[PDB]
Amino acid sequence: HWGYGKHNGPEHWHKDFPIAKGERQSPVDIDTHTAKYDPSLKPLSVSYDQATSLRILNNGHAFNVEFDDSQDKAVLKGGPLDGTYRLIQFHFHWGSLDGQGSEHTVDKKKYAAELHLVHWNTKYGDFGKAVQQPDGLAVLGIFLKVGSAKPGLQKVVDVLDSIKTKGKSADFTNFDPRGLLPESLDYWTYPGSLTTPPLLECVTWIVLKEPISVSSEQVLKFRKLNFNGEGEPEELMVDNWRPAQPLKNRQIKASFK
Ligand SMILES: NS(=O)(=O)c1ccc(C(=O)N2CCCN(Cc3ccccc3)CC2)cc1
Ligand SMILES: [Zn+2]
Repeated sequence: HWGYGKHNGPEHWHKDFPIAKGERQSPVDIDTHTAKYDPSLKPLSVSYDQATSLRILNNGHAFNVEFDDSQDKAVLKGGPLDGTYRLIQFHFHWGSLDGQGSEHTVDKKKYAAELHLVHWNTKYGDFGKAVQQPDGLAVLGIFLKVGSAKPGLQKVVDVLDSIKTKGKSADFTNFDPRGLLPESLDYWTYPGSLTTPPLLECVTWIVLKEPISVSSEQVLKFRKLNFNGEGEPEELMVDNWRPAQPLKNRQIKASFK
């Protein structure tokens, strides 16, 4: 099965997922000097006041915080998007060391981690249909640097002990994803893909310019999670990031000067 090890990591994925070498793969390096300011891009509309978190799951590659996406409760609109995208889950990618862990890079700079808030286009009715469309998903990406603690992350950090191993889940109600956002919603946007198999080319990527700060202790707790199932040999869940992929025939647009 695919993963992040020497034998099943990102350089292997193309053998089961040939779209790995496709024309719109993610993540990418964001060259801040070559990104073009698009004054036609709208402010992002992040409407998370009615968000309903349900559960947190260790899926063997990350943990997902899942949301009730059966009504317009937590939606992303505006920016480069046409129509209404519902929040279904967020998860993170992180490193074994503070100098690596993000999937996107900014002028080749790696951040300690990256948050992905995953949303699907309501005109396609469900997430399974949306991932089959070139405009099916909108993923809001937010960089994490190590510094001050992020208070709004701590409820996530404190439950991870209960989902240490693959297939473990825990109730995770009344979590407010607004506490994970930076002050600025300035962004870069480009068309891309899922960053894990099946690597579908269904994502409008929206990557915030402003990172959030998390403490060394918060990201240390991410690194105590396991890729393996209970009773299987312990392999720390670290370095669950795909490296930057070729930009090919794509332009990254900036919402800001
Ligand atoms: N890193 S990320 O780019 O933000 C990101 C990567 C993967 C997902 C994701 O949802 N998965 C797990 C589920 C399977 N689906 C596809 C599917 C194929 C057949 C029936 C149903 C769904 C896509 C991969 C989401 C976001
Ligand atoms: Zn992701």
